[PDB]
Amino acid sequence: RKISVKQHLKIYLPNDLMTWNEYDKFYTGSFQETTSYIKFSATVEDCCGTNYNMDERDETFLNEQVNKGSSDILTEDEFEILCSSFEHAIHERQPFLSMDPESILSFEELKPTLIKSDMADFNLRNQLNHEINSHKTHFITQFDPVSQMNTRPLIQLIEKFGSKIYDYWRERKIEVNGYEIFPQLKFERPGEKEILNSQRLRALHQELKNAKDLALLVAKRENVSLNWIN
Amino acid sequence: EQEDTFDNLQQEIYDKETEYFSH
Amino acid sequence: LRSQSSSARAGLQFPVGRIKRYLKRHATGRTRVGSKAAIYLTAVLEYLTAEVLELAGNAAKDLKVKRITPRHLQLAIRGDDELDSLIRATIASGGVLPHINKALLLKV
Amino acid sequence: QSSSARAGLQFPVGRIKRYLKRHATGRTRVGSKAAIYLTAVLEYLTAEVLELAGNAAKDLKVKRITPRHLQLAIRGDDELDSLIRATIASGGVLPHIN
Amino acid sequence: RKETYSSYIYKVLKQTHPDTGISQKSMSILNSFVNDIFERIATEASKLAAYNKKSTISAREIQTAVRLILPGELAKHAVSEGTRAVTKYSSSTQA
Amino acid sequence: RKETYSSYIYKVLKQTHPDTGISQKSMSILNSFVNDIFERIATEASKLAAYNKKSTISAREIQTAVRLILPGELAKHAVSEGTRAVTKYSSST
Amino acid sequence: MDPSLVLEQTIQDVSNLPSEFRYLLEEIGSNDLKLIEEKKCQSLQREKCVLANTALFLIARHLNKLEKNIALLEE
Amino acid sequence: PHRYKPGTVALREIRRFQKSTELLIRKLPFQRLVREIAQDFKTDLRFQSSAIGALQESVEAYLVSLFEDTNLAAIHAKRVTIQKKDIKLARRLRGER
Amino acid sequence: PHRYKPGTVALREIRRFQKSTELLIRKLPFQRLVREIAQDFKTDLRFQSSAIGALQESVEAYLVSLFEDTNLAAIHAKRVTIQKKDIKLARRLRGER
Amino acid sequence: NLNRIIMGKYEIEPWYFSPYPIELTDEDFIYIDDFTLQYFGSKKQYERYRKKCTLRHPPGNEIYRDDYVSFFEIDGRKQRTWCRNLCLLSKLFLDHKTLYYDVDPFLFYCMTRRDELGHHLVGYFSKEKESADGYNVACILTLPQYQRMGYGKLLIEFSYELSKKENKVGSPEKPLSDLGLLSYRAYWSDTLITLLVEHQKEITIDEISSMTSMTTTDILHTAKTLNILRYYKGQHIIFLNEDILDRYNRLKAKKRRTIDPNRLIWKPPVFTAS
Amino acid sequence: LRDNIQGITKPAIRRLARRGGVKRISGLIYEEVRAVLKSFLESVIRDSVTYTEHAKRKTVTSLDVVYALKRQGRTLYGFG
Amino acid sequence: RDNIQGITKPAIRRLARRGGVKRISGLIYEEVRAVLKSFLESVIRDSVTYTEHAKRKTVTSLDVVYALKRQGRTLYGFG
DNA sequence: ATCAATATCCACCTGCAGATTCTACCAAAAGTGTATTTGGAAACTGCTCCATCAAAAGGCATGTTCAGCGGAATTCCGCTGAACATGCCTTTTGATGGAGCAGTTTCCAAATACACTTTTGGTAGAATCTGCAGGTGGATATTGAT
DNA sequence: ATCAATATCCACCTGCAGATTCTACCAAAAGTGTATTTGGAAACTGCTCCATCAAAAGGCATGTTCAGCGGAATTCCGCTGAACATGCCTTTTGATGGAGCAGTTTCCAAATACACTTTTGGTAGAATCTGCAGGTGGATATTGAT
Repeated sequence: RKISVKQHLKIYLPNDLMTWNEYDKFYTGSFQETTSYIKFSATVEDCCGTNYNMDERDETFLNEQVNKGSSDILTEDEFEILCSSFEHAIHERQPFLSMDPESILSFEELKPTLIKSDMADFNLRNQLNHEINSHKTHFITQFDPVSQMNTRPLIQLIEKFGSKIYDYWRERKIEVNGYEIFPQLKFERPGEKEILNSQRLRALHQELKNAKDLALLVAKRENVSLNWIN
Repeated sequence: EQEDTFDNLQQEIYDKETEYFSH
Repeated sequence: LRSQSSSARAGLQFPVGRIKRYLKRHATGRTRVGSKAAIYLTAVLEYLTAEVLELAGNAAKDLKVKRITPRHLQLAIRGDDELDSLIRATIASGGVLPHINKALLLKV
Repeated sequence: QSSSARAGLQFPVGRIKRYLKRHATGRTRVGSKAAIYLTAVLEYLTAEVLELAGNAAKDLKVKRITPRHLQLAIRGDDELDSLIRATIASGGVLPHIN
Repeated sequence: RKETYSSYIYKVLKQTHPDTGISQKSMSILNSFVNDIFERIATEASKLAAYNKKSTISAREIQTAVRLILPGELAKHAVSEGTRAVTKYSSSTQA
Repeated sequence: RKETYSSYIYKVLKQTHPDTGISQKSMSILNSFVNDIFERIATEASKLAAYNKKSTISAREIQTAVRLILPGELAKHAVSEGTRAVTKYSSST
Repeated sequence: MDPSLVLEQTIQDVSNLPSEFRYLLEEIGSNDLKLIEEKKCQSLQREKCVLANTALFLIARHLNKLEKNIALLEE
Repeated sequence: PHRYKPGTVALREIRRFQKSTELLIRKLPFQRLVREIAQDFKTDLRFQSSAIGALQESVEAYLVSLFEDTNLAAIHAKRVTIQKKDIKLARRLRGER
Repeated sequence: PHRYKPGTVALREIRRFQKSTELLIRKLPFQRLVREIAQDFKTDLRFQSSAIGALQESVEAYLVSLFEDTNLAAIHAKRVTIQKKDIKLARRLRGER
Repeated sequence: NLNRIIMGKYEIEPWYFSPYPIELTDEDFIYIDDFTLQYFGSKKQYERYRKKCTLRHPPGNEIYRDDYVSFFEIDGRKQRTWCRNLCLLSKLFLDHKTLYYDVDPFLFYCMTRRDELGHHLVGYFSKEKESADGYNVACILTLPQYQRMGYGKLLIEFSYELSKKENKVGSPEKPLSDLGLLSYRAYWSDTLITLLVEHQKEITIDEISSMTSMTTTDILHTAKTLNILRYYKGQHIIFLNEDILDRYNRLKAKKRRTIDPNRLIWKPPVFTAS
Repeated sequence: LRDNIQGITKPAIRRLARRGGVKRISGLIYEEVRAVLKSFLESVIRDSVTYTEHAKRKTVTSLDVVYALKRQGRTLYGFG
Repeated sequence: RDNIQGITKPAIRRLARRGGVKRISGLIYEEVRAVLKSFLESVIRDSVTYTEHAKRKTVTSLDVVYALKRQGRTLYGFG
């Protein structure tokens, strides 16, 4: 017995002898398609953004227990926006909270820090929104859903009611020992389940800000069109 | 007054598009 | 079955001591292994079993139960790896393999 | 005194006798059959050696590079067949135009 | 007075295919085949043991002989069956 | 320990036109030259005396091996010089 | 840390930044031709100014780390 | 008084002489030629019958090898004719001198 | 600029490389080539530099022999240039196996 | 098996066991999405995430969009989180992979079905930046969310024109699982019959392995499963067996949805880091 | 691990062919002369690595190349 | 005596007809006799040397199959 | 037929590494004579096997004719040598660094070598059995006349 | 196109060479048993020589370009081979008369093996000499456009 090799021939003919139902209020909206196929280059954390949600356990003290006679309309969006802000904001100025959430630090020395915060430069737009002068509106993306033409920003609730948001935030970090309430993953380690600069690339700044000053007047070549309508 | 900004920027595209994107 | 063998302990059909003596008569050096020339017994057994397996491949071309020389070339020339291990050899009364070069035939 | 000059050559009879002993398979050879043999390689070396006095009047190269060995070992056309097994190391080719 | 391999070829053929004949022209073909390939692989093993500075031809030099002198795939078949038979020769037990 | 035919080749060169000089890469290729022709006539002589059913690797088998190992005219003056050398050796006892 | 790798990450995200630059401005110019024959009455200019407002956002997010490599290596 | 296409029964003798395997060159002229080339080395070279048959077989093998060689050379020349120089290049590149 | 007849500096460089004894293929890419053709037969094994020169010399000799006999086939086929059918005729007629 | 995976419309108790519950040995359900497929055992984190939905195509470039499906290419270094999210999805369905590093180096090719509601990423296979085995398929999975339709075969149709443009031959790895064991041999066989119903002249084993780019150690072993390889008639003979006579007719009278080798917006990428 | 395409060595095929006696080249022979080169290389390299494998040595000598080319039918000459 | 012209035209026609050629030239006969006679002297010389070294005044099959082996055109079946 | 820039030959010349021609030494094998086997030289015959002469038949010699096939012209155009100008991997060239060689020493499998002995594979040949090469009748494959 | 016209293939009597086998006898070995020296596994240990490593200089690699010319093609023009048919020289296939191949003996010249002495062929130390690579500056081939 052997295995065949190259060069050989071919002789064909000559004579040898459970469809789920409650999905309708989850996935809404339509989505167009273009004759050019999609090209995309962004991350999925920027497609979600505010990386915390608060469950049924603590919305029931915020939605129907705060709003008895609360003068400011304290809605559930900033109940998720502002709470997720200092979930972040405590951790970049204290990265060692894990072994002791009995070391839950106080706002009375956090009180200038998170007010001037720029959360991994979260407000990267408003200084450049100066150049497009779209402060009549705000900045809207396709990376932003249809529920943010009515939202309200951060600082003018922290001294108002944001003194009473980190209060309930603390006590369920000690039962989970200093992590997110639906905890992060098995992230601790991949363990168990359960002179060349000098000559050519010295113009790499110049390579791409040719488009950045291009970007606003090609955003103004349509911002001559949404003031055309007014 | 909605269009007196439309009548000067449109050449800054071509003055820039023939600056780097047309060598 | 028995305590005596003819060095049949290789699954072989060849003589061990005969090609032991025939390796001994090339005698450039001085010493040849006796217990491990058996790999050379079954070396000759390997490519000779394959050469005669090829003869049963073409004994049934023509319902011909013996084996002859011109269609022993026909098997040795159509196995490619046995071709160049025999390409220096000319099988006597062998004929040639039929290959009309295709650029000659123009259907005329 | 030595056996090398007693057959009238320069190659050693006694060394190359031992070489054939280590290259043997019939176990036995006369010392006299080295004498025909030692001058065969003497003849076959000297025949190549004296014909690389090839062009040495018009280039006067009193040494020889290895193409000086090659660029007449092919012109000695009977010796082309006996060295057709060989590829001369850094030898070049003969000047020839089709 | 002469020694040949012809009955060994014959018993190889009849143990492969029990009813097939051989013309003695082809018997001389195969005998010349095995004798020549013997001489080739024996002079290869002899010169390899010569310039490798050893004094005994053993299984490793005849294994590298069957490797070097055969083309590839049937050389692999040959070294496999060769190791098979040379470990079946070493298996010397009571039964 | 080393082994080479090199000084033998030097006295070959002085036996012919002596004023010249071998380069030590051409000396290596002359060494491989005489080594290769030694190998060829040695294996042919051993094979000839092998299948002609003798034991003594004799002189006339070297004569016939050198008559069939070389091309014609250099073979005939080579065999002439070789017989002259073996006669001038055998003539002295 | 080194110039051989700071050109690395900035050239494969701007290997496909000219993908979207050859994709995203072309689709903004795909539907605006209907607004010449608009002569959807109040909302179809709203969508195209959103997904070209993203045309200057995704190119903007590379920039915040882009200039600090120029400074923190040459210091 | 009828004949087929002139030039296509060459295919017929192609097929019928490749299907067969007998020796082609006739034995008595080949014996005379091998004795003619034997006489001018040494007189009275007695011969063996199977020896001269082996000579015939080796002759047939060498000549048919050179013939498929010059076939391939001439058909490389974009030409169905084999000439002198087809055999010349076949021999010169085959390795003979 | 002054430029010769197209064809004659080819003759000049033919003459220069007929006189030349230079090693033609550069040492470093051919050395990395023999590295990368040896490592699939056996993982990392050391090379001696003279062995690299030996492979170099053998490959250059075989390539120039193949170019000489494909030139002879090319002038046989009534052309002054070479193409794939020339090198294929050269390889088949030389008998690589 | 742990707390049946409800997603989209199809509910799945999984085929395999537990790469997932380090903090989840407590719940009764797990919710999965389509584009992010962000794992959400709780409900309130999941329905608020659908009011945080922005992504309506998986994060990469497209290379196909036929009448029925579309194909992507999403690299594991440029997406950290999302590529490891669907590492969870197949490992609940196929246990013959490794979590042994939090998987960076390789490229995902993943496939959905077009809906105006949105695409739904309905199968993938990984692809590493190296050729040791040839590696043209690393870890394929049609998923039982939507399994019962033969477009999971079309992933193997999609598998080989990758190897056509990349010009290096390849085969998937050695841990073959049973759902792919039947699937791999059906495409190896039915491509062999296509280049023999064409090509009226002789065929070498090099240019079956170059015209279709199945490796020779596979394509000879799949010719012997077809029993199309018999010797003893003057060569190794190809020899029509009369089940061919309906089987070229099977894809010419009962034609299938296929791919094309020309509609590929893809260049083989050049790599600096390793 | 240099398993990369440096089988694209160099168009000094128009230097080796000029060492040959050939005039103009007409292109496209570069790929198949590299194919001839690769076949020749692996044919010699297999024999050399069998020699150094039988030697129980992890280097090849010049002697191994000379011996491999000696069996091959084309003997490199005056190198060892 | 002179009998290299004995190897006739239909014999060499058939011998080229096995080789697969089609169009025999009218004067290829002379050089095919020449290459025939050349191969004949190249085999008859070493046959004579083997039968002359063996002291044997007849030429067997074995010495010419040995001489044919050494030239490189070995024959199987007759030795 | 002619200009004229491009590149060659040759004498004279400067460096420098390569050859060579020693002595020390040195030691490892070649040459000397002895003694025993032993195979080669040679003389002898036994007898196959190789030389050579007479009938049928068959392929071979030589026409005559027909004609596709070399082979030469002319043309047109893809493609290919020759160049500019620029990068880029190569070529040194230290220069260091580490890791398989090649030893010396080393204590055991193992092939060799002797005598013995019992099959055993060579061959002779005869039986007898027949597979196959040789001849015959006939379906039919492939292709020429008009 | 539709038959003619062979000639390919196929199925089938038949007359032997021709495997072939089985006995059968047997000269020549193969497997065994057991002393017996030695080649070899390999183990440790310098250290040579390769493997990277890198830094500047720099000849050559490689597009991009053009001009023109040498290769694929069509047509035709003349002829050298293929192909019957008639004749036939030569061979194939059959028969008898002598030499050297093979084999078996004898004896002596030559080769193996050994213990010896002494020079040869080798470094390496390298001093020493100097011929070749490469340089360079006048007369001398040598080709494209006019």
